[PDB]
Amino acid sequence: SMLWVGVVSIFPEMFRAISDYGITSRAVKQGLLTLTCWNPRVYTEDRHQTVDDRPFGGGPGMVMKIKPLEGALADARQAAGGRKAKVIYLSPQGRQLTQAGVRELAEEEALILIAGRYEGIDERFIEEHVDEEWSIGDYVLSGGELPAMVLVDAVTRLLPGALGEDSFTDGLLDCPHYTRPEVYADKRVPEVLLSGNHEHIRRWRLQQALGRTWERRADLLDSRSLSGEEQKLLAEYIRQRD
Amino acid sequence: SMLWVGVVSIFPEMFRAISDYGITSRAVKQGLLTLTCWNPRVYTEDRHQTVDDRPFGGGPGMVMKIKPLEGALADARQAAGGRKAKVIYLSPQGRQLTQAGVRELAEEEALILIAGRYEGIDERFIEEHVDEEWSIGDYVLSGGELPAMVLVDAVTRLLPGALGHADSAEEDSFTDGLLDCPHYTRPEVYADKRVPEVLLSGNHEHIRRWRLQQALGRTWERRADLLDSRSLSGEEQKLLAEYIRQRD
Ligand SMILES: Nc1ncnc2c1ncn2[C@@H]1O[C@H](C[C@@H](N)CC[C@H](N)C(=O)O)[C@@H](O)[C@H]1O
Ligand SMILES: Nc1ncnc2c1ncn2[C@@H]1O[C@H](C[C@@H](N)CC[C@H](N)C(=O)O)[C@@H](O)[C@H]1O
Repeated sequence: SMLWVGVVSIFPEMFRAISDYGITSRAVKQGLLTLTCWNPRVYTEDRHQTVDDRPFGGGPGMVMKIKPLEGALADARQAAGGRKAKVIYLSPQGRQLTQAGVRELAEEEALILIAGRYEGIDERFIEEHVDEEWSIGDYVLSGGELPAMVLVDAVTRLLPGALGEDSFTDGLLDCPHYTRPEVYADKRVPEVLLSGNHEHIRRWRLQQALGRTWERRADLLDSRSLSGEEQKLLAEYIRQRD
Repeated sequence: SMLWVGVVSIFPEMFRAISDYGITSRAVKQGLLTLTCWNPRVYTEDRHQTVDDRPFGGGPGMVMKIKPLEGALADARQAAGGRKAKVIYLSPQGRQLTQAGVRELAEEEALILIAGRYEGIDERFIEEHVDEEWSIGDYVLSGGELPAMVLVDAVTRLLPGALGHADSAEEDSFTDGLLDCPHYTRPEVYADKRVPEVLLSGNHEHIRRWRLQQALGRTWERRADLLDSRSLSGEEQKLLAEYIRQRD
């Protein structure tokens, strides 16, 4: 009800990974998320339910047939009802998904996600019916199923009351985490977390985040508008390190 | 056999998405891929102890204990045999996954992936047992299961004979620092849009030049950042300069 998601995929059973597990499964139960699949294989003319077709110009692999995708997409737009649905094609050619992109995506009421397969889908189908293209990263997968689930998972986290700051909220990585025992195999939990002083635990965590962000991902800080307080904790972290 | 994968996750049965469907399922059946799961909840002190416990220092959430993770890792290591195993924690604080990262990981004999849940895993588990932290992108997911699946699918595509006649790893996006070209299939005309004439009647050299130009132009248009890293030849410069001028 909060967000309606329709997935066009030839492996709808893969979506059990999000329908049966975690925040996405909980969001469905809580009525915040509606999840549906539209299998191009159901929209075929032949006895073996063929969705691929050879490519023009030669080259290796196969390409997805326009008609079976169009078939599955038409029914999905119909099932969206009167919701303003954004048609996304999962692709390595798309806008790289980042937390800022996830927030944008979380404002939508309806999403139709097209999961490609093989060498990909016909460019004319993209030109005709695809509102936007999104990539989950600079690597190549065998289908759009895992990317579509990554996108759904990330967005659902921002759905009010689904969870029950993050690693990319305010261009800063996350702090380390400690739990029982107090000491495990001669390795002990930092004293600052054993003390009970909220301001001291916040100060340390915020420094440890700034510290890891500068160590591993200095690029996330160039974009960042670091405060006078954050500029002191990062400086302290840098100079007090071997 | 070619690659052995062990996943450490509180949701082992979530991995049916890769073990039962697509290329990863075919690779498992063809003997190219071994895929095993290892629930940390089976290695706790006693049945009354959960995988998680309260976080030291307060704050919202729970944190995965070290002993259950240590137990599943130890058992997963034993099962790998005499294969040299690389131990990966999926984390957004890790090394950003890229096609080149995928090529490196494809050369590994064994991988043990650690999918974390909750708020995070205890920092002392990482310090003592993790060989590398890998991120799938600059966004936060609820668990490491989808990132672990993304990694296995990407790597499996590069195993000899895993793609068949469906696709080719030699011709992808990011392999040579460029995005892929558009793809076209039957019919020659659809929605008052005709397949580019070069694909319908051109020779191999014309098709190659059009495919390279498209890959360059699409890279220039959507991902200019990729061109900053990867230099262009005289031919590529001329194919690109011409793409740019003929855009509309
Ligand atoms: N990194 C990714 N980001 C979003 N979707 C992806 C990504 N990798 C693969 N896909 C999906 O997987 C499908 C099949 C891919 N093997 C085709 C990729 C295409 N030949 C290319 O190199 O760009 C694509 O049609 C996409 O739907
Ligand atoms: N972008 C990602 N790339 C690789 N793994 C991820 C990514 N996002 C989340 N994870 C996994 O999801 C697990 C736990 C999540 N609740 C992440 C929230 C956690 N507080 C954090 O900011 O890292 C992490 O331990 C990782 O295993």
